[PDB]
Amino acid sequence: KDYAKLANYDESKVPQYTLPSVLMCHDGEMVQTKEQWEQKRRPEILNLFTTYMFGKAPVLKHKLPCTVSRINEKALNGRATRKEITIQLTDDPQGPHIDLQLYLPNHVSGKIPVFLGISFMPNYTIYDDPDLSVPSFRGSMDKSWQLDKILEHGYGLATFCYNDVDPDFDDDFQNGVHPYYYEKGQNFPDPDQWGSIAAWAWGMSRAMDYLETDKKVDAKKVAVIGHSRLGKTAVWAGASDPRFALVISGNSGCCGVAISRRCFGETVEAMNVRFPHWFCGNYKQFNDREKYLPFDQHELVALIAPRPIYIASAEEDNWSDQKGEFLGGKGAEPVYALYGLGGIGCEEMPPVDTPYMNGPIAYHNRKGPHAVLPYDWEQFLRFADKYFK
Amino acid sequence: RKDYAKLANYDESKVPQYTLPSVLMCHDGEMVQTKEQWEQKRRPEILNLFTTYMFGKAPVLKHKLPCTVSRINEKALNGRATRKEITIQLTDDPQGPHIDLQLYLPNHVSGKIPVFLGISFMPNYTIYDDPDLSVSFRGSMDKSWQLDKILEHGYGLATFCYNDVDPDFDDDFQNGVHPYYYEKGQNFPDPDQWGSIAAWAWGMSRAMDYLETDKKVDAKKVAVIGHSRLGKTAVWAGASDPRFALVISGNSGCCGVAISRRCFGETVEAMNVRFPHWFCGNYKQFNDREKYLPFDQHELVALIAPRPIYIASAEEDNWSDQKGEFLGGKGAEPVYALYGLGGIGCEEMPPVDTPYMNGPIAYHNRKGPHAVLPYDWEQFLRFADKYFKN
Ligand SMILES: O=C(O)[C@H]1O[C@H](O)[C@H](O)[C@@H](O)[C@@H]1O
Ligand SMILES: O=C(O)[C@H]1O[C@H](O)[C@H](O)[C@@H](O)[C@@H]1O
Ligand SMILES: [Cl-]
Ligand SMILES: [Cl-]
Ligand SMILES: [Cl-]
Ligand SMILES: [Cl-]
Ligand SMILES: [Cl-]
Ligand SMILES: [Cl-]
Ligand SMILES: [Cl-]
Repeated sequence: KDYAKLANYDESKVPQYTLPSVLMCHDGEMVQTKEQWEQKRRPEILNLFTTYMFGKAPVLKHKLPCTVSRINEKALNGRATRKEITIQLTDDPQGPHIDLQLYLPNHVSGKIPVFLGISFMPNYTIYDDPDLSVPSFRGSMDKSWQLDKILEHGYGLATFCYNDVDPDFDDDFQNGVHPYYYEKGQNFPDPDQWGSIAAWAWGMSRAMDYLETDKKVDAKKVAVIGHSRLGKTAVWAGASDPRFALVISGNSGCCGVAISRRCFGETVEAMNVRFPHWFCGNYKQFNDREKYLPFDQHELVALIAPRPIYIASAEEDNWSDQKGEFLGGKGAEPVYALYGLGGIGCEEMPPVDTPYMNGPIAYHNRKGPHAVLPYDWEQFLRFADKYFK
Repeated sequence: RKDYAKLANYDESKVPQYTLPSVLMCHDGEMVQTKEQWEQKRRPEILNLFTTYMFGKAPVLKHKLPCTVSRINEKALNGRATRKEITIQLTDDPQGPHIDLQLYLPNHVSGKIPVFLGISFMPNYTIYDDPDLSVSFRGSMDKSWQLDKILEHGYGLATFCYNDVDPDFDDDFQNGVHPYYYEKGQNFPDPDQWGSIAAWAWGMSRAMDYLETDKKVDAKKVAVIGHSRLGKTAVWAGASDPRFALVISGNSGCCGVAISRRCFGETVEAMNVRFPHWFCGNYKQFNDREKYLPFDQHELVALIAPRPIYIASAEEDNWSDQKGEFLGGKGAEPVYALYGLGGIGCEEMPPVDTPYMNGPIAYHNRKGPHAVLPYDWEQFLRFADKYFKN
């Protein structure tokens, strides 16, 4: 079945919908204080997303082993320190691990704020760093990481390849991390248990377990960032792991920050049928049934509150539903207001190349294609400066 | 809306290879060898799976609902029967939905009386051509209920129309009992809460709550029976309410007793797309994903063990998957064995008009159309006699 021919790109044809009320508890009590949000409502909304969309991840009692496998304090011609960190994902030392690559700027005062990116490609793609070689070449993804801009801001960048945690293909979860956490008599995750995206976002929490033990890293200023499917991951990492200080959604779109009820471009059915491994088994009940979601994506952004989040759209990325991305941001504003924080700063989706970033929810829709571009990183750094300086 | 009946496989050679989820294997890998392990560990796991992922949780009451005996005719059918109408209030609202239960008990019978509790497609007047009732038309469904045959066996019949509990149409659960059991911040069942079949089945449990207070009824000898969507319902009533002594599945088929993984005739997707109100939210995840079901329908029959179940198929009803219905029964035999009970008594699906009812699981596949006919009732009463008499 082709989902591209079924996509609506006509704003006039978007159906009627009502967002589920972010401030009304299941039992009817209206949240009017941050105390009511923190102690009652937020727990209900986290449980819905964990059970019905992303799936439960293993809850570890103790950290998994990490070893620093190589440091170069003089990387990039002395400008940076590069560390390679191996992060076990199981209590078997021959089981899957993350190869974490961390760049810290040399000669800045104070602990270093770090962007924890998750990447489509191996760590050697992040920068033409001559101390690395490639057995899809060295520095190939420089453009979507902008290491030089990050260093110039006094910030670090830690990345790993998501294929370390779970290969991005539908194999009935017999590769990657999943089979290590099955019970005896279990060949498959329960309907409420992690798919690929929850595994990747859990990966980012194992990366954070390392980063908070790093002397030069400010563990209170670790941002999470990803593009597209790794944008959906970064928002879930941010929502599920409140240690992260700032969330960057790069074109996260459908089942990221975009309102599902709009059914614009990609839909829940297009997503779950083309990528059956991404979300938990339970999520497949919402195929063609966005009406019956017990949440929408504005409540996922609400889980970030009061921490900042940057929503980035691309003007050509109609599949992502740029307007629905903005509206996922807008729908979270009532929760930020509990903390006496303002909103995006406008009522209508703003024009192209016009960032709003003076509130705790930042948004821009930029010219050109589905990507992370230098222009995006310009805006993310400017936003991050407001919190990290 | 795709015409699924056009697209369905009814060719036995094209049934996919599949493995049935093991009924005896607990989630943690422990195998059941004893009835004690079944009752204490495994049965509860399976019941929770079906309640969470297929039918949905129903309200649990702290007290029996209000009811009144509205009418009593101790001289019904020219003195052959006592007829009572019992109005059962399903909610806190007395202007809300009620079960209007009709109970026929044979006169001239001494003991407490065994009772078939049926759920019907149509109102009480359709059950029998009873001359003291008024308007399809009076006794239009007589052939599906055979009250004369039930009374002849010294058994009684209790029925109510399923529309009484929840209307059978997709109105987003804003009518029937559903909206009365919403929290103040809720406009729709949670994904793990009852759809229509679980409400209908809960309706039968409220009927049983009245029946057990009626001094003429033998509360230990109440059979549940339904046909097609009400067969699905009767099997769930029997699995979820252990008070029922005997379960009759009339052509219950897909998401009834038939094996889902055969993907033969009706499929999970055809079911949930055409009848989105029937099963809970969660069950929609299994649309075209039968291999990912954490169970199959042999485990639902297993929830009746050790109590008897009659599985009835029709020769023309290929939509229901008659061999799948046979194999659901076959698949539960390992659980009945823990109780030292036989199986159906044949290994492969028997030919038409060939009943097997010497085990705790009975089966026939009768000639003719999707229905309940006098033939079926003849077999059902012969089976009931084995348990309700000596
Ligand atoms: O990860 C990506 O690049 C994108 O892949 C597909 O286009 C998918 O439908 C999108 O949801 C996703 O954002
Ligand atoms: O209730 C009935 O008569 C039947 O109606 C339809 O055929 C439905 O698809 C069947 O599953 C059901 O058993
Ligand atoms: Cl809606
Ligand atoms: Cl888990
Ligand atoms: Cl490991
Ligand atoms: Cl799944
Ligand atoms: Cl009927
Ligand atoms: Cl009648
Ligand atoms: Cl026996």
